[PDB]
Parts: sequence; structure tokens; C-alpha cells
Amino acid sequence: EIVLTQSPGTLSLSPGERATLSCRASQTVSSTSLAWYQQKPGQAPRLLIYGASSRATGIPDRFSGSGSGTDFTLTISRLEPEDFAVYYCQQHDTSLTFGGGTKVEI
Amino acid sequence: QVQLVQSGAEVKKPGASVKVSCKASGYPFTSYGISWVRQAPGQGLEWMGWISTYNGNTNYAQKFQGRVTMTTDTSTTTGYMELRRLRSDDTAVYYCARDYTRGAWFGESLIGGFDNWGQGTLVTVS
Amino acid sequence: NLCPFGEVFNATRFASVYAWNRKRISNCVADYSVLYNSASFSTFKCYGVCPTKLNDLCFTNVYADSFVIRGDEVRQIAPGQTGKIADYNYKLPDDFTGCVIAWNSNNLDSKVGGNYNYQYRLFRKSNLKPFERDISTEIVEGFNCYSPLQSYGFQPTNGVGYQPYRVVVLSFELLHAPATVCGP
Ligand SMILES: *[C@@H]1O[C@H](CO)[C@@H](O)[C@H](O)[C@H]1NC(C)=O
Repeated sequence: EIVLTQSPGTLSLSPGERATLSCRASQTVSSTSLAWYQQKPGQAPRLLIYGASSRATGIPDRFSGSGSGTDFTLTISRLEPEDFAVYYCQQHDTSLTFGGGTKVEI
Repeated sequence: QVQLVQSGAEVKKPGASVKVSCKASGYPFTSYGISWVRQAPGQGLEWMGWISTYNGNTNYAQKFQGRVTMTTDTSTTTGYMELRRLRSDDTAVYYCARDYTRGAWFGESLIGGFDNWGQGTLVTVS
Repeated sequence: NLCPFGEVFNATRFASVYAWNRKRISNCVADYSVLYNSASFSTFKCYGVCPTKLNDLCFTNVYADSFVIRGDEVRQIAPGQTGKIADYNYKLPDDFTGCVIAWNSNNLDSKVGGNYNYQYRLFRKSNLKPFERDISTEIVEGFNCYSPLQSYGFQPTNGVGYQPYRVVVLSFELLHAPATVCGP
């Protein structure tokens, strides 16, 4: 299985500011097998980006991402009051695993 | 639209088993697989396994091998997961989701992720 | 029960041309409008059948073949055509009744320096028959001795004719039997 590590652990950012979240794999992961999720407190996880460049239906166009090799990134062009949540990177190139997750807070 | 509905919270003794249902509608049941992921308090998302609604084939995480059984009922378009030999470390919220990471018919790897997650079922072991 | 077209088109990995993959679709409802009206395809030409009438037709079997080739090789996936792909990798017959669908995969099937995982057959004693597959590895290399398979130069910076394309061929079979696949 492939280990996914996200960084930084916790982000401290104001509303209106831009945020970038990184995920690094211990092994090469194809873009076709890399996805990102968002989880709000008290709610189930939601799929934001699948395939590392394509967003799920219902997801705002301020959410995007890209990557290759072992380095993938999720970018939020502007943080809204509703964008403060825990984000996860996930791969299913080998079995299926999730990263530790990264928290973005005000 | 698509919605997955699970059962309410359950309390079980150590060594007991728990069966969690997931009723799914708003889409062709046999066209998409069902995935199960659990989240213990303060923890991240841990994958348990995957089942196809077309041919009944399963794929489990090694960590849960021998303890988890999955089945489906097409006539009621409802999935089920049973976790056996409950331990104090199995206290978590168990979620179902609509899968598109593995093919339902051939089992090929697809470009997609887990969506239409249920509300989650809390299981306490004590 | 709907036919697993998405399972074929939205796959993460395609087979190389010399060793093309095949899957059989049967006992399901085939909605072809999801392919016909898709903007993701660069090629969608049907032979012997109109692409807008497919939903009104029933077949006993639908066969889906898939492989990766270069842009300038896409024209050889057709009846009456010849060339290194048409003759030594994937041959279609003169009276084909099916549809050939292809799209650019430069952002999936290439990497910096070139993706040489996919290879194509270069040498063969004779030409292939329709729907024949040959994955033999018979030639030690040396003077007048060559490896049968040649790697592709799929670099992300190549011109369009040298970029990788994902090709899916849907063959329509009608037997002296009740149909198993019909449209809506
Ligand atoms: C492939 O997936 C996309 C969504 O990423 C979907 O819109 C498209 O219809 C799918 N293709 C087929 C043939 O189902």
C-alpha cells in the first residue's frame, strides 16, 4: 500500500485569503487514481476533485487541483466562511488508502 | 437526486457483532458499487472494504480480513455490512458511500471517488 | 440493468495495441446517446449503422475492443485500410458493422522524458486476420535479427500526430438468436 502524508498539519488563515494544501506519496501515484475530499464537523466527507484535475458536480469553481509523480496539490483560490474544513487526499492505485488529513481554520 | 440512508446509533457488548444497513436510491443500483469507510473519534478516514452490486464480488482491507462480511439486496436496493468480534477499538461512525473507483462488472480501476455519503452510523462497544 | 459503457471509457489504464483488450457486453440496456453527444471524443464514425439510430436497434452481442496508438495511426482503424497497425496489430474486416470512437490522452498516457510502457508490433512474417491478436516475442538479436515489438515515443511535448490516443471499437453482432442488448 502507498502512504499519503499531508502538510502543513494545521493552517491558520483569514477569510478572503488563498490556501494551498499539499499531499506527498511515498510511491508514485497516477493522476487517474488521486482524489481529494472535504469534511465539515458533524458531516460526512464530500468528494471535491477526482482524477486530480476534475471537480465533482456541485463543487464551486474556486476549488481545483493538479499533480504528478508523488506530489499533488489542492488549491482554494479564496477562503469563504464555508471553506474551513478538514481536507483529505486519497489514492486507489494500490488497494485504497486515505491520508492523515489537514485542517484549515480561522 | 441520489441519497444513501443508514441506521441510527447502536450499542454492543465486546465480542458481539453489529449489522449496519445502507438504503440507496436515485440511481441504478446495479451500476455502482458500495464502499464502507469508518471514522473513529479524533481520527481520519479508514477504508474497510468494497462490494459490487452486480456480481457480489468483494474487496477488503487486510486489517479487517476475517471480521467483516458484506452483502447486498437488489430487490430493496439496500447494502449491508456486518462487523464481528467487536472490540473497544471499534467505536466509530461507520459510513456508506456510492463507489466509482472500481468497476461493478469487471472490477477494473476507474477514474472517480466516493460520493453521496450517508449520515453515518455510530457504533459503541462497551 | 444498464450496459457498463462508463466502466470501459472511464478506465484508468488501456492496453497496448499489439495486445489489445476485449470485453463483451450483453443482457443490458444500451444507451448510446451518452457517447454520441459527448464532446470528449474527437472521432466518432460508424460503419454500416447510423449513430443516431443505435438506440432503436437490438443486438445479440456488443464487443468493445480497446488500445492506445498515435494520432496519425487513428486512420488505420477502419475497413479497407493498411499500415503497420492495420496489418500487424489490429485489423478490421471489410464488412464491419460497428463504431470507432477515439480521444486524445496526452495528459494521461505521457510523462516527462517519454512514456515507453506502451509498445507496438513492428516485425511480422505475415499480415493479421480481422480481430486477430499476436503477442508472441520471437525474434538473440543481431545482424538481420530484430525484436518484434518497438516502443512508442509518447512524449508530452510531441505534436498532435505523435500524441497518444485512446481508441474504443464497438462491434455489433447479430446471430440467429434473440437479442440480449437493446436501447431505451
Ligand atoms: C465518464 O465519466 C464522466 C464524469 O467524469 C461522465 O460524465 C461520462 O458520461 C462517463 N462516460 C461514460 C461513457 O459513462
